[PDB]
Amino acid sequence: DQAVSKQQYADANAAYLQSKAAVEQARINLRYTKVLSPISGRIGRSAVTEGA
Amino acid sequence: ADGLAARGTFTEQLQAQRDLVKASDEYYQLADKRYRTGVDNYLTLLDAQRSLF
Repeated sequence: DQAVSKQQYADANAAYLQSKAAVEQARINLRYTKVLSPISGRIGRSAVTEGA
Repeated sequence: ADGLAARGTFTEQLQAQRDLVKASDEYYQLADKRYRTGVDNYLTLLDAQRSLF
């Protein structure tokens, strides 16, 4: 409807993608918890235990 | 005598108001340039048309 500008939509879309990138940072930083296996194979000892 | 006074100084009012209309017209032209470029929204162009009218 051109009730807003193109610039005050462009910076809002930029802030949308920046906040999406910050949520992606938080999601990978939560995926770093519950540590996933890097490669498939045979596992050794649990050198750390529960609570340590 | 009052009509001679009006003919003596209404030119220096009509030229001033015509310069005001020309200045507001080129103000609206610059606001339309800002709008068609995309910097300001349509409501500021409507404010420019309000002032020009």
